Amino acid sequence: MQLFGGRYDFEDTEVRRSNFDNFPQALISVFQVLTGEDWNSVMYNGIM
Amino acid sequence: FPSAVTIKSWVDKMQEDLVTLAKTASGVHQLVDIYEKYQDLYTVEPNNARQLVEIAARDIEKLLSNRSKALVRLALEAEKVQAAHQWREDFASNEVVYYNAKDDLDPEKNDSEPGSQRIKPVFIDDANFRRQVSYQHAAVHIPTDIYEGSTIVLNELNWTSALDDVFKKNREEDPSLLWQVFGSATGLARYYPASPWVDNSRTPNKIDLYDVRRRPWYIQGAASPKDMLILVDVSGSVSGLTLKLIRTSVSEMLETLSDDDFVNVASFNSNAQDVSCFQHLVQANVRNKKVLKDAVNNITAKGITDYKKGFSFAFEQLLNYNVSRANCNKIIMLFTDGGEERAQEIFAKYNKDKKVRVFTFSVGQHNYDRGPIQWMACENKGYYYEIPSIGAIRINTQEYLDVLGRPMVLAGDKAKQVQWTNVYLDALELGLVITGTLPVFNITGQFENKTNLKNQLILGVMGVDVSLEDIKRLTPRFTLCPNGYYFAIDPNGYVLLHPNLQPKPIGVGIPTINLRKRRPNVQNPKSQEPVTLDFLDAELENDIKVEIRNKMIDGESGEKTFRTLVKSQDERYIDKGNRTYTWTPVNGTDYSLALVLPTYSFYYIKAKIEETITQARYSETLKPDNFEESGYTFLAPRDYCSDLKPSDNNTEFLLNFNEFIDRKTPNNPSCNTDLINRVLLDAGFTNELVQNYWSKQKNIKGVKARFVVTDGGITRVYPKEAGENWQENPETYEDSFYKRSLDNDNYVFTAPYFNKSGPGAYESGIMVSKAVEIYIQGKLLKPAVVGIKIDVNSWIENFTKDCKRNSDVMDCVILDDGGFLLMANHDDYTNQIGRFFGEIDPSLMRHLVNISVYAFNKSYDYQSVCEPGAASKQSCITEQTQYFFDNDSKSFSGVLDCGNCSRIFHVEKLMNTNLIFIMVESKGTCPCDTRLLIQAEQTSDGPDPCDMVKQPRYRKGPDVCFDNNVLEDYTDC
Ligand SMILES: *[C@@H]1O[C@H](CO)[C@@H](O[C@@H]2O[C@H](CO)[C@@H](O)[C@H](O[C@@H]3O[C@H](CO)[C@@H](O)[C@H](O)[C@H]3NC(C)=O)[C@H]2NC(C)=O)[C@H](O)[C@H]1NC(C)=O
Ligand SMILES: *[C@@H]1O[C@H](CO)[C@@H](O[C@@H]2O[C@H](CO)[C@@H](O[C@@H]3O[C@H](CO)[C@@H](O)[C@H](O)[C@@H]3O)[C@H](O)[C@H]2NC(C)=O)[C@H](O)[C@H]1NC(C)=O
Ligand SMILES: *[C@@H]1O[C@H](CO)[C@@H](O[C@@H]2O[C@H](CO)[C@@H](O[C@@H]3O[C@H](CO)[C@@H](O)[C@H](O)[C@@H]3O)[C@H](O)[C@H]2NC(C)=O)[C@H](O)[C@H]1NC(C)=O
Ligand SMILES: *[C@@H]1O[C@H](CO)[C@@H](O[C@@H]2O[C@H](CO)[C@@H](O)[C@H](O)[C@H]2NC(C)=O)[C@H](O)[C@H]1NC(C)=O
Ligand SMILES: *[C@@H]1O[C@H](CO)[C@@H](O[C@@H]2O[C@H](CO)[C@@H](O)[C@H](O)[C@H]2NC(C)=O)[C@H](O)[C@H]1NC(C)=O
Ligand SMILES: *[C@@H]1O[C@H](CO)[C@@H](O)[C@H](O)[C@H]1NC(C)=O
Ligand SMILES: *[C@@H]1O[C@H](CO)[C@@H](O)[C@H](O)[C@H]1NC(C)=O
Ligand SMILES: *[C@@H]1O[C@H](CO)[C@@H](O)[C@H](O)[C@H]1NC(C)=O
Ligand SMILES: [Ca+2]
Repeated sequence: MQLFGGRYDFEDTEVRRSNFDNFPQALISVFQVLTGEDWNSVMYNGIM
Repeated sequence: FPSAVTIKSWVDKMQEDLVTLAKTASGVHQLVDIYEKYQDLYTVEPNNARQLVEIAARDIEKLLSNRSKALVRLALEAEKVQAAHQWREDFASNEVVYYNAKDDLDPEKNDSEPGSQRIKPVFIDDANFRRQVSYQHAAVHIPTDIYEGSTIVLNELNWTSALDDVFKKNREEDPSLLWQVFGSATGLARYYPASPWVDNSRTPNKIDLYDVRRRPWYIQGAASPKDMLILVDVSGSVSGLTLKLIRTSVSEMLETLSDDDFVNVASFNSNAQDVSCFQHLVQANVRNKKVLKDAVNNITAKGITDYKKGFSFAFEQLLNYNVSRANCNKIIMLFTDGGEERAQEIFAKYNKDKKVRVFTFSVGQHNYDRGPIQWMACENKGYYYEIPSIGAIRINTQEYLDVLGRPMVLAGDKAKQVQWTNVYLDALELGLVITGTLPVFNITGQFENKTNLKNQLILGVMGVDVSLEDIKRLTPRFTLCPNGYYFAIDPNGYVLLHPNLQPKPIGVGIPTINLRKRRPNVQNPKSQEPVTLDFLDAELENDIKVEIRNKMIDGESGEKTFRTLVKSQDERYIDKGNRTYTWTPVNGTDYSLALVLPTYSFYYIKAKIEETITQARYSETLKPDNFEESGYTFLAPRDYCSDLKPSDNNTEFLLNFNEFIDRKTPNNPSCNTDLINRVLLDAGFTNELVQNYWSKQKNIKGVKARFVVTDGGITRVYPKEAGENWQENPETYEDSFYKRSLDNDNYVFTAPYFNKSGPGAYESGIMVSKAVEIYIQGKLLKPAVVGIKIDVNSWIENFTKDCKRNSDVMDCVILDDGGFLLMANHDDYTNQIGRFFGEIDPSLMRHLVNISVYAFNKSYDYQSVCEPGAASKQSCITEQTQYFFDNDSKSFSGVLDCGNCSRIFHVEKLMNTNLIFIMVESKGTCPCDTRLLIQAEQTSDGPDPCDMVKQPRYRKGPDVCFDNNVLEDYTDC
């Protein structure tokens, strides 16, 4: 939330649903990385 | 350097030489003599330009009242017809049969969607429509993203099908009527007669994105004019996908706006700035909107959201009352994503009585709260619209006219007034046209006042085109000379009818398209703007014309006579022409119509020839096998009779013209006698010249070709070898030199063009022209313009014999008014002949203007094309310079200095002609440039708008504004 919340304001039209904007959603995003499932796509959004 | 008397005496022997060559070889005094020798083949009638204007003002009244009656009946039927519609939903059981435009007409297709059944129509080809058409039914346009077969759409094609009987009753009564169309609230449009749409959906690869609701004609009759004010939320939360969406909605929202509508655009993030340079509500014409659509784009989101400073700034903007304003519907629309504050306090005072209407738009996919925004919309009798997507922008930024139309549909019959649109290009490629609109209202159960839930919307709008080629048939210019014309005007200053007005759209800015970002097959929008050229932009502006222009916006009558300068047909000359204007109002409408005449055009020739042999004898004069003793004759494509058509291949036309008089006597019971007759009389007058005068002197030495461009279209170049090089328009009322010869009382020289293609230099030569000038009973007439193409080689020999060929001491040149180079001493200059003299030695030309020898006026041509700049053609503005003598003084001596050198130039003007002779020391002795002073259509982007609108042109708005009915529902958002 401190690193990536409010920061995924891309002027694309694609949806980046595993983000850090709320605490429930941020929570959903961390558990996704812990399973390993598509964790690099979350990391690609945080680098951009 | 020779003295001023030596140049004086040496000009006078070579302006006496050119004029004697032109007075003798052309035959000015001979053609004057034979117009006066006869006196009785014709009579001389007056142009009563009080009377002519009054007569014209009434054919446009009756034309536009006849259109109006048709519009009223269609509206009545539509209202009555839909009040008896039952709203069925079983459409696979009972098919709706209609012909759908933009569908393959191939019989073997057979798609057969459920609910609907198509028509294969038969499609005769037509005139007054330049496309194949069917007169048995009306076509239907469904927009592309709208599905047809929806119950909402299927039920229009049911009830709207009773219009084809009233459609037919309008054209039976009036054959000349153009498109008749009903634009539905549903987005479905039906027009008669049926023809295939110009863009099919998927059979080519360009796809139409045309919506009836979006259309300007539909919009003006949808609702009343309006002062809007777009607020843009620029807080930090918006940045992202949502910010991207807003910039495209506002541009989209504007498309909706019209000239009668005023609009500004503000933006807030804890302070409200205004997006551009304007600060008040501006006219939202093509230009102003272009400024706002160019400042909406550069916005960056940053900062705290404040709806209190955003609506304070909005209300203050709404209350200016010093500026020119629409003063009708006052509404403010805010684009934003989510709001935590309802700003209850700002609305209490600023709009305690709800005079203003507030529309709130929530855009993008986001989680911000929408309850406060919805509340604002509900409180203010506005509406709420979401936009998540780009495909959602187009139907929500046009949909607010359903709200603004409400207090019009509660006005009853008082709201059913025909309004006529600005000229614009027709959807179907007809040409420039104006549409008269009327709104249809949804009346169901009126007898008893049973519902009214959705009875506060319009069913749609009904329109009927007038083509501008139909109005130009009520304003005949043939009796009047090429100089005379009729100009039509809005109460907005735009010109309904003008010689200068053109089909190409009026352009704004310098066009810049990026080739690195345009895909090879996606098909962007082309254009939709109206062609709003203004009267002070169709003609050179004066102060004594802004008086005339304002005086006939506020519906007055009058005349005016003054000296002003006419821009030439080609854009190279300016000639001081003493004109008279005369205006009157078209009493049915808000148009006022005027008429320009040049004193001396107050009398015309009517042909009074009726004898059997005399009309016969003059008619074989224009036979193309008989050009060996007559001269390569031409003929202007007038609409002589209805049957023989203007063809643009002139040998084609003159055969079909001259076949027509042999196969039938010129009495011709469906064809105007005077126009053909005058031509016949004229051809017996440009014959007796070519027989009894020009064929005596078969070769003059320096004379190349000899013409008589006359009134009656018949131009006669004298050898057929010369007539191949005659590159003029064969219509005599479109020739540039014809019109410059009439203004002047002296021989006129026309400079040949520089570069280009075709032979226009040594081969044809520089031409002199001169209007014929006769007096009948003390009444001035100018019937014709004689002339000569000169031989440039011979002229040089006379000129050579203190200037010598390949001279290095000093060079001398002859320049006609406008500064073009005709004759040059050096031989590196006479290769570049007909070129603007400020491009071959720009230092001298610059000085000449300073001495007061030359004057000029830069103007803007708002209808021209140019190549794009990197940042096939678009429309753009060009600035155009013309040059003209402003000082009557004959001679001008002096010296110009560049820095470290002097050059002593001597200038003398030849008497009796526009030509000027200048002697100066060789350019090579002082190596000087300044910069190259060039005279061309030069792409530019002026005038700057932000300075026009601080002192706008006078204007008059619509008298009736419908808004704020007390019994409006104001409960649906
Ligand atoms: C360049 O200068 C020459 C000589 O002035 C000029 O000449 C033609 O010159 C001859 C020389 O006498 C003229 O005779 C000739 O004019 C005609 O004949 C008599 C002369 O009095 C008169 O009827 C008329 O002047 C004229 N009419 C005729 C013969 O039909 C004169 N004209 C021509 C073209 O032969 C050139 O025109 C000068 N160069 C140009 C054309 O600028
Ligand atoms: C909208 O579509 C409906 C469905 O096609 C049209 O209703 C149809 O109207 C015609 C003439 O008004 C009816 O024909 C009549 O049929 C009766 C027998 O049912 C016969 O006695 C009459 O002499 C005449 O032939 C037709 O039946 C009727 N269909 C239904 C289902 O009622 C309607 O006319 C269309 N609306 C418009 C404005 O065109
Ligand atoms: C002109 O106004 C009338 C009402 O003043 C509009 O008619 C109304 O159209 C609605 C369309 O939603 C009809 O409601 C529908 O009812 C059917 C039952 O037949 C139901 O299945 C639908 O879910 C929907 O509720 C309604 O019947 C009808 N009202 C009346 C009084 O007839 C009409 O649409 C307006 N004209 C146009 C061209 O839109
Ligand atoms: C336009 O309508 C006006 C009236 O609104 C006409 O002005 C009338 O002109 C007639 C003679 O032509 C006078 O007898 C009347 O007195 C005038 N009206 C008034 C109220 O004074 C005008 O002639 C019409 N012009 C055209 C071109 O139709
Ligand atoms: C068009 O050119 C004429 C030149 O003949 C300009 O008229 C002169 O304008 C100056 C100021 O620029 C005045 O001092 C003179 O009194 C004017 N003379 C005449 C004869 O009118 C005219 O201003 C030019 N028009 C534009 C728009 O620049
Ligand atoms: C107007 O309508 C009448 C009646 O149909 C007709 O005689 C007249 O020619 C029409 N005028 C124009 C300009 O169409
Ligand atoms: C303009 O009017 C004056 C005064 O009537 C007249 O002398 C002059 O000839 C007119 N202008 C032209 C170019 O004829
Ligand atoms: C004439 O030239 C002088 C010196 O270059 C300049 O000051 C003046 O402005 C010029 N006159 C006009 C009418 O521009
Ligand atoms: Ca996994």
